[PDB]
Amino acid sequence: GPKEWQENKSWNAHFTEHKSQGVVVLWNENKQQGFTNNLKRANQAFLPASTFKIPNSLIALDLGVVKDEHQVFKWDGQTRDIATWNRDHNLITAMKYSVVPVYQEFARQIGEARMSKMLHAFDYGNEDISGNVDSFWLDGGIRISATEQISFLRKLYHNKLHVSERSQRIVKQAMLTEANGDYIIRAKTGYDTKIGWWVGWVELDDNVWFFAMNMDMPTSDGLGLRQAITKEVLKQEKIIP
Amino acid sequence: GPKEWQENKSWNAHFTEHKSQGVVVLWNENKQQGFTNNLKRANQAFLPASTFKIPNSLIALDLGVVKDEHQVFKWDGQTRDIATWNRDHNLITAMKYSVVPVYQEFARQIGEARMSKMLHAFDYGNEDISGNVDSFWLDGGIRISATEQISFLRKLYHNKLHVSERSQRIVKQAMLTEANGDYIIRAKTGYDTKIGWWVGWVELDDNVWFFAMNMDMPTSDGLGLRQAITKEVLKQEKIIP
Ligand SMILES: *C(=O)N1C[C@H](NOS(=O)(=O)O)CC[C@H]1C(=O)NOCCN
Ligand SMILES: *C(=O)N1C[C@H](NOS(=O)(=O)O)CC[C@H]1C(=O)NOCCN
Ligand SMILES: [Cl-]
Repeated sequence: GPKEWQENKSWNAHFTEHKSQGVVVLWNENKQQGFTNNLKRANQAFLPASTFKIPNSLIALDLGVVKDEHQVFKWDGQTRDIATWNRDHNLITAMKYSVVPVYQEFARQIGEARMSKMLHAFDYGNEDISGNVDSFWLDGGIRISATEQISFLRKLYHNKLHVSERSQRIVKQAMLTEANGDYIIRAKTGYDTKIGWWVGWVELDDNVWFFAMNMDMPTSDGLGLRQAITKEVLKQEKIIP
Repeated sequence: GPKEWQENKSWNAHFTEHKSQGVVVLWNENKQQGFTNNLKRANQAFLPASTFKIPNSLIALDLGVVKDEHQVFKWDGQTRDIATWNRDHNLITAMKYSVVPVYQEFARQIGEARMSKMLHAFDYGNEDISGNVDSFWLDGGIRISATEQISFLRKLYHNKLHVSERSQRIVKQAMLTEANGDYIIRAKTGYDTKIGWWVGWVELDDNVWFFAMNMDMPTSDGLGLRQAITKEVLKQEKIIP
């Protein structure tokens, strides 16, 4: 019988091109088949870093910590290194600019008990929030693999997570990254100072391709490689032109 | 003091460069102020043509004629002149490719009594569904002006139409046309063999600009001018780069 998961090591060329190493995992929804350049790493667990703003957003919305995507979270007045963080934000722009202090406030409002209960209900990674309530996704005990990111994202796409359909629709709106006549990308980046992530999906007219990639990332100088390498794989597989 | 609507006739150069005649109407949501090259034409009511797939979609969803944006509507097997129509579609692709026969089926299932009641509730144009329930927006009595399109779109943007929030969120998803790091466009085209339309809005980080344009369109050869002329205006006003 056909294989649910297939390894394609030719994608390693896209990583070694940049003296890098990592994994891309693709899932073809229509075919119910997955593809990766590294089966082992596809299933190894890493800190989610800023990809955690997907579940964090869902929980904050479902609990009413965030009322809607227009509610303004005012800048606290502390000038931070990332200039786009030094202003007021809403859910859309806080996702787009990956505004850590806004999401730390969400996590504090959610609190440990409800955060843990929600991650258990989401079957999210190892479901472990050990560490600080407002930083465990960057320096605490939670871990998730690329294949587990895909599992979670497929549930979100199909409105199957254990939060309201409304919360799921709002977060999918906030994940919008790129759209044109050929495809729509909904995704989220992350970086934990050692590993970079890009997770999300590509919507086509008659199919959707889920993706989760992580790569060794010793400095922020190479962060654009997260999208660049993933797009080289998508182009090789004829998913985008 | 300042006026709700200001006339900026310099935009006429974008129509005359293409030997065209028409109107662009913009509404700055933050400032609660509008701008147009021709206030009279901005208030002239025309057949909506395919821009009617916005309210049609909302009504079909709210009544359960369309269950969700993934439900497949099978091709009826009749080969029509637009090749993209001769295939199965869902709500997303039916809007993207402006698939009239799919929307005619929605309209028949809605039926005239519910269609009329819902257009009255929407305050949509002249609310007149005279003609066939499955063609009145193409050859019947309904008429809507560019400023009336903006009024309708503003209600949709704010979830203020008299249908569920879910229906409004799904339709706004289906209107997605373009997105990048600078802007998001949600919009719908139309053409009635005499005039072409483009209506929708541009989402920025900290503002929304609604737009409605129509132009004289003797042949289908110049249909790309609907978006090109609008974008020239958006560029002149520094809304998009
Ligand atoms: C999350 O992964 N973040 C926040 C921000 N996101 O940028 S993105 O990775 O491009 O989405 C910057 C990187 C990362 C951090 O939190 N970096 O700070 C690490 C030390 N506090
Ligand atoms: C509506 O305006 N339509 C449907 C389709 N839309 O193309 S768009 O202008 O690019 O949105 C083709 C043009 C127009 C029609 O005239 N078609 O409706 C009659 C077909 N039964
Ligand atoms: Cl969207």
